[PDB]
Amino acid sequence: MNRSIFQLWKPESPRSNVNSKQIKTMNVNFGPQHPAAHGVLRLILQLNGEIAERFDPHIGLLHR
Amino acid sequence: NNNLYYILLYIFLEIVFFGLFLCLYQLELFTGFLWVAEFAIVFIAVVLLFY
Amino acid sequence: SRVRSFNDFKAAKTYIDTLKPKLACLYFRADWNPLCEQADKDFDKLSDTHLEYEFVKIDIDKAPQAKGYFAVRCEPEFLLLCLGQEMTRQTGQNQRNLEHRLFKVQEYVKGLNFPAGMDTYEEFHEQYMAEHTQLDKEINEWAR
Amino acid sequence: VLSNFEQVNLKNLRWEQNFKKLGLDSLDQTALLASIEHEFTILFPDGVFEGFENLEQVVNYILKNINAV
Amino acid sequence: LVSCAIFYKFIVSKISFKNSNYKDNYFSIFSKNYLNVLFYQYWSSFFSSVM
Amino acid sequence: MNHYWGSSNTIPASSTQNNNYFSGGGNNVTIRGNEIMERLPSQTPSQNMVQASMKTLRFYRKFCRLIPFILRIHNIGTKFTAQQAMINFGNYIRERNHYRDPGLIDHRIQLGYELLYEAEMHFSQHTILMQYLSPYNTPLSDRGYSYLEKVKYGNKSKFLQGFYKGNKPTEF
Amino acid sequence: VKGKGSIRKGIHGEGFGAPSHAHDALIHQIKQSKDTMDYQNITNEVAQNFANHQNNDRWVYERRKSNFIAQVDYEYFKFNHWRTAWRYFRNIFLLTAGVSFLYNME
Amino acid sequence: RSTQLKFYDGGNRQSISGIRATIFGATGFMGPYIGAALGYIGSDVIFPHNHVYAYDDYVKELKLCAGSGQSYIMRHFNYDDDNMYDMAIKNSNVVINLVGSRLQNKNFQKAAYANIHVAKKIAEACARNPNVRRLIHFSAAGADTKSPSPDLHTKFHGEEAVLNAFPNATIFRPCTVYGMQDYFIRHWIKERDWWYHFNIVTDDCTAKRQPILINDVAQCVLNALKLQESAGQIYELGGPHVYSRLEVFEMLANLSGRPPKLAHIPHDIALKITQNFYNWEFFNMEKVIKDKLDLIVTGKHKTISDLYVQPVSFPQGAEQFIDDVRYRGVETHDNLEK
Amino acid sequence: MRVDYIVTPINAVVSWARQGSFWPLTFGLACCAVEMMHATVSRYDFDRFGVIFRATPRQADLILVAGTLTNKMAPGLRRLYEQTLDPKWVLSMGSCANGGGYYHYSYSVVRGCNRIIPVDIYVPGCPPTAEALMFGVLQLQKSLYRQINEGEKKYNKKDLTY
Amino acid sequence: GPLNIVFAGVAFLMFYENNYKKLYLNPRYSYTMPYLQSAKITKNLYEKL
Amino acid sequence: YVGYRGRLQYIADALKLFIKGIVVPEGSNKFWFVAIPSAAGAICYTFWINSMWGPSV
Amino acid sequence: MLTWISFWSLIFWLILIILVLKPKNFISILFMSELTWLALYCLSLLFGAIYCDITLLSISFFILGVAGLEFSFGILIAILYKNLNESLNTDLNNNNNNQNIFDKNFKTPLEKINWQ
Ligand SMILES: CCCCCCCCCCCCCCCCCC(=O)OC[C@H](COP(=O)([O-])OCC[N+](C)(C)C)OC(=O)CCCCCCCCCCCCCCCCC
Ligand SMILES: NC(=O)C1=CN([C@@H]2O[C@H](COP(=O)(O)OP(=O)(O)OC[C@H]3O[C@@H](n4cnc5c(N)ncnc54)[C@H](OP(=O)(O)O)[C@@H]3O)[C@@H](O)[C@H]2O)C=CC1
Ligand code: SF4
Ligand SMILES: [Zn+2]
Repeated sequence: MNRSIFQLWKPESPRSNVNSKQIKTMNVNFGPQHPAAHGVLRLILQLNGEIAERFDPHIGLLHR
Repeated sequence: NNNLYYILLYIFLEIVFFGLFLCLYQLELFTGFLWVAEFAIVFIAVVLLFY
Repeated sequence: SRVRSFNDFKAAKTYIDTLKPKLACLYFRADWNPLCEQADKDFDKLSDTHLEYEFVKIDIDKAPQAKGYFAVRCEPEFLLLCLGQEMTRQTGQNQRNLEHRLFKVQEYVKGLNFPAGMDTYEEFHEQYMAEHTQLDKEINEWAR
Repeated sequence: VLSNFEQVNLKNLRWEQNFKKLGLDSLDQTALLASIEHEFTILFPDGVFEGFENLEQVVNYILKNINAV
Repeated sequence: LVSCAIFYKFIVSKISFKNSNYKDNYFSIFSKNYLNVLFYQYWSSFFSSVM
Repeated sequence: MNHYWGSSNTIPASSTQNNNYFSGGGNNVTIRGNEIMERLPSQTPSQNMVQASMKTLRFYRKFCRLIPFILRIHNIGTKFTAQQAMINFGNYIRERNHYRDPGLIDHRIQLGYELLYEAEMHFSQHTILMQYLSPYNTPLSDRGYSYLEKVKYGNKSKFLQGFYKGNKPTEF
Repeated sequence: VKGKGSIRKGIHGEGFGAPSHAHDALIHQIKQSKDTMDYQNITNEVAQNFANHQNNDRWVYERRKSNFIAQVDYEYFKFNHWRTAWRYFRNIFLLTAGVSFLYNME
Repeated sequence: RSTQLKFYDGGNRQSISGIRATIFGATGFMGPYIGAALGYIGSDVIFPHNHVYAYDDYVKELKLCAGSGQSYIMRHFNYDDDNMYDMAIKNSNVVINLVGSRLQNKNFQKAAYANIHVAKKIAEACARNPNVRRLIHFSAAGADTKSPSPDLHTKFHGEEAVLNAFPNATIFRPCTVYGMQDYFIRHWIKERDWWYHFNIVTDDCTAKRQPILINDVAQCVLNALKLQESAGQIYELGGPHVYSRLEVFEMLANLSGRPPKLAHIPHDIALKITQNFYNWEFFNMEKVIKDKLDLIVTGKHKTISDLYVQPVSFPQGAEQFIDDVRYRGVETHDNLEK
Repeated sequence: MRVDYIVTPINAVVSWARQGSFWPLTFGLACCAVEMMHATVSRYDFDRFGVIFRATPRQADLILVAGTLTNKMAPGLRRLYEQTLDPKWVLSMGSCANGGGYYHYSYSVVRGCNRIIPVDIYVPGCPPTAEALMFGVLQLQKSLYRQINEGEKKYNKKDLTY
Repeated sequence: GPLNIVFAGVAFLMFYENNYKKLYLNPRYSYTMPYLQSAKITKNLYEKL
Repeated sequence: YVGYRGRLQYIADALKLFIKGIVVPEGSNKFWFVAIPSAAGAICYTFWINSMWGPSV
Repeated sequence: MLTWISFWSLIFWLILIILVLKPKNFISILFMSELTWLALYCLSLLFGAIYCDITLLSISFFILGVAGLEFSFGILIAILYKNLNESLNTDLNNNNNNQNIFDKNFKTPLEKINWQ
């Protein structure tokens, strides 16, 4: 069991191309008509290889 | 043709025709092996394009 | 030579395609630009000065289709063509720059060599459509 | 670009006048500068954007630019 | 076999160094020497092997 | 800059390059960013009217820079041009000119940035967000208009026009 | 400064780079403002990045596209290019296979 | 008889305009738009229909033209019993007839039934009821007693019959109407998508058209209702400019970027094949016959300017309906983000 | 006339099939959604009547609005209705969907889902029991079975339709 | 046209010549032409079909 | 309840799937959108040749 | 219509020519190299059958192995192209003007050249 910590996380540095996002992130709507989203959850999800990085939960679709 | 996907498809068809020649010339066994190997490779190639 | 004025796109295109000029200068004008008044005089002076070009003026207001056919963006426009192929294009009103462009195109064309049977006149869109079926056609067959 | 702003007369327009004397307030100045900026496909730095007083300075800046298309 | 060993040797060359240049932080500098070495060795090996 | 507007939040030009070789680049001003916005911090408080006016001008500049992208992605370019949309939103801002409380202006600028971000990320509907870009006294360009009430009530004042046309249903 | 190379600490300030090195404004903004951006300020670097990005698509911007001119194609359904192929094929077949076959049959 | 109709147009869906309307033939293209124009200011709308498939969206969405308690859909309409006509317009002070021969139809007897018989029944029922103020009958611009198209001939006869039965009826003759679900732009798109390489033309494309947007016909109807001097008049509705069919093809090609290709088939073969074979929406005699006829404002009657409507230009009004079918060629990197 | 000889029988086979496999869209808002999920489990088996839930609108035959509809959700509901494959039917379940319901006087609630999309049938309760939901679904199934041939055509002297 | 007629003639003669030489001037011991050769049961190694 | 005691459920499902009307979204390649399912069906209707039911059957 | 020996020799050399001809995209060259190895595979099998030699079938499977290892190296090298600031189209990695490319245009990263 050796160290694999560098393979685990990737920081960002100013004006560093290799440390930046070298890919177009998958911005998906975890929207209301989703089996796992219950009824009204519209979660803006940023995926990079099916890894959740950024969340933007839009609520109020059942605010009455 | 310069589209990578079409290049890959045409090379896949070329592999099929190579296997067809081997079948016609009566080296059937080597048609069965070649295809599967290269088929896997072609599959991986497609994934590479997706990246 | 002398300016040939046109208000109909089809008539002007038929005239140009029948003439098949080696060197042509097209002046597209519209009435929204106040500077078009001086451009007419500049075009007339340069037309009487130069004899190797054919000077054709097109009124965009009376022939809107012509604009779409010639990719005109900002009037006044001076389009310089060699054998129907776009040599260069100038937007704005300036006589010195127009004369410089005419002289440059003339000298470069006079320094050119064409193999026999491959120096015929061609229509404008013919250059765009040739590259369209080479690039745009295949791209549209993959995305759509 | 200035044709869209119909409060400006292009007939005898002299380019050294301030934007206000052409009939444009601050919001119209910002809209016109952004329209020219989109037209030439460039960006104006913050100091350059807020330092413009007439169309002559804009013309000179665009003349000195090599990325303008 | 020996060409693969030589490719392995070329791969494990040191890329980044600890030096006294402190002006290059927060800026991206592209070297491209590693890629050229790998590319040319790879394709020369391919051509020689097929012939 | 760890922000949605940061200079490193641009979409890469290719899968192996942020820009061409020998350099970097990206467009983050006239189009949306690469990563999604995850937080929008408060505007720094403005102590006087000058700072509030500067905030308003900068918000308007960002909106004007983002107009063509919004018009393209929302398919509303035929109803009005980019300049017309800028002029209509400028009319909105002009109708909000009488404001004199800097904190209220900071709040309004926050709300404006939020609504602009909603528009540029397809959160809102085009028929809903067009209410801020629509003309005040002019018909939309994508359809015809009726000038019946202009011909009949030609020189009549506003009072007479509002008197001939009632303010309530007449059956009840 | 311990564990900071040649970076020196002055009065009222720790220092962020080696002596006689240029101070970076973007890093100053990063340090002073952790995540606060009042507006998208367009500095020289941002404008340069925009120009660099837009220079990749200069050819598309400068492309002069001509509008189409509609026509009624009266000869589309004749398929003339397939008749030329048929003529070529039958000429080749008659001049190579036909003569030899007839002579050999006789 | 009284042609006066007082109503309040300054309301919304839940207001009371004062108009109680019956609309015939609303299971086509005009129907939803005319019904929405009437019921969006608070009117009561009734839709008599006899539609082959009741679950089709052509019937259900008619319920959306007004709110609950304002829109009613009368099903299983006989179109042959006088009692049903009387029941349909019993409490209506406005009647609109959009019934007409359908494009798929090629039978002369069915064309007369749609254009003459039903219109005559509606006008006769309107005459009997003393509470009907305005009746608007929809016809065609190229309607003529010697037209080779049975639709136009029967529409002229229907104009005569309606004006005879109810001399206070208003006749509308649109030139050709385009929209989201139309037979002009949608048919062009679908024919190009099916015939991937071309659009089929059976003539020289020299026939003239004057397209008008659907949103302008509804405004024309509202203006005619507001104008009391239009009671017994005939109006021809068209766009600002007149184009030939070739020009329309070219304009549609340039607006979307699709390169045009018009494959030509001689007229007589097309006529014979459409005569002797089954006809549906995209293959029928009506397209072949009408493609040689001019459907424009002739100037014999009043025009759209007499209704104080300014129609939008065809290039400007048709652009938004072809946004999805735009040609995807060489584009900038910023165009990848949508 | 002769075409009917083939069309009239086949119509039944077309209806029966679509009556035997009526797949609603997996979409639930608020607590009529919980009641609907109760109506799906073994006590009241929709799978008995060939009713199984599909998650995407492209494979759905029935849209079942089963909860409160806010002004934030109306464009989404309109898009979901438009993106379903024809033919399609819409069921409105509960008070919040049939009308405003317990929030009819609110500032952010659509006063009935029929202001946005057409509705084929309404189920009144709050919540309507699984009994009532099954009743409404069975009624809709019978109606759509009968809806292909309601006697619109007239019979000529040979007892043949048009 | 005349050349089309000539091509059709040559093709028909080729087709008929091939069929004639397959049917006759050829031993018939294996089943190659159906419905023209016998489909009986053969007890010897060499029986003509 | 589809048929008697649910004896025709698969027939009803197949017939309904036939009846449903397919639509191809814009932004997709229509040729590929229709061609991949055809190839998939042609491939899946070949597995039955790679089957064995008794020796050399 | 051509003998198999001459056909396959010509096919191998034509594959090499086409590999050289096509634009220098690393993935395209990888695919064409795989095709070249497969052509060698077929030629070796054909001569093994003609000359009744069992070593050439061994050449076929050894070609399979060598091509597999080479393809793995190529995949890794392309992913390495990702991390370095390089384009998979090598013709875009230099400033040498090329007439074969429609839209080759590179300029210095400066907003302006002259100030006074
Ligand atoms: C291209 C993406 C990557 C491909 C990686 C390798 C894929 C290997 C094969 C997987 C299955 C999918 C391919 C088959 C369906 C698509 C056909 C195709 O690619 O055509 C492209 C080719 C070319 O594509 P094109 O016509 O769009 O291209 C025009 C030319 N350019 C490239 C310039 C734009 O299509 C044609 O030539 C016309 C259509 C012919 C389709 C004939 C087969 C249809 C399907 C029948 C069933 C499948 C075969 C039999 C069953 C299987 C064997 C038992
Ligand atoms: N849209 C256009 O381009 C123009 C249209 N017009 C005319 O305007 C009118 C309305 O237009 P539009 O909606 O587009 O036309 P449609 O053809 O789409 O609709 C025709 C309507 O009439 C009904 N109908 C047809 N035949 C009969 C019949 N025999 N008995 C009873 N009802 C019948 C149809 O119902 P169903 O078939 O379901 O029974 C439908 O409601 C029509 O008369 C049309 O000819 C005139 C000029 C231009
Ligand atoms: S009608 Fe009532 S019980 Fe039903 S979802 Fe609405 S709030 Fe819940
Ligand atoms: Zn008559």
